[PDB]
Amino acid sequence: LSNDFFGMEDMDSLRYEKFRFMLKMTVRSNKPFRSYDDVTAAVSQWDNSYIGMVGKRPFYKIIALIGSSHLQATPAVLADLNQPEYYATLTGRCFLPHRLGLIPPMFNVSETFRKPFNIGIYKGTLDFTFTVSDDESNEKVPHVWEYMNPKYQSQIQKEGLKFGLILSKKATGTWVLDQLSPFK
Repeated sequence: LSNDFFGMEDMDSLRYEKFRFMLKMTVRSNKPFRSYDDVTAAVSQWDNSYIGMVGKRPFYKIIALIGSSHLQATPAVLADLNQPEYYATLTGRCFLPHRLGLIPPMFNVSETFRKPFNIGIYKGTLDFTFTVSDDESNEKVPHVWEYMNPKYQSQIQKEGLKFGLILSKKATGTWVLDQLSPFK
């Protein structure tokens, strides 16, 4: 029931970077996550080690955060309460406001990350496929934050820090990726 556990709804200077993305994210855990901050802790472990495209890493972190908010438990947890699995898929186009400087062009090639996670009470695996590329079309786009599940939109700044994202909203009108943490 959505009341006790996360993801059970289904069961029941400054630059703007314009990009498009696709994500497919699977999380497999030993026990069902009780809350969204348990989920983000697990998901955030995806790049504890990283050999993907250097220039894409910030965008991957961002869409991993966004995508996490959409994770939903599959029936795996009803077959076996001890084999919880969660899935999310999302595609979009948007602006990322950031202070990271010039971003080299990004091409339409996917990268897959398959990694363990261990956050104490919870442990398991992550299987993420991300695609991020420049969006050259003339269609108008939202800010990336508009793709966050509204249920969890209020938790953006705090949960972002788990991903190494230092986000602020001081007099800009929108969340800005001010910097990436050297510690994560």
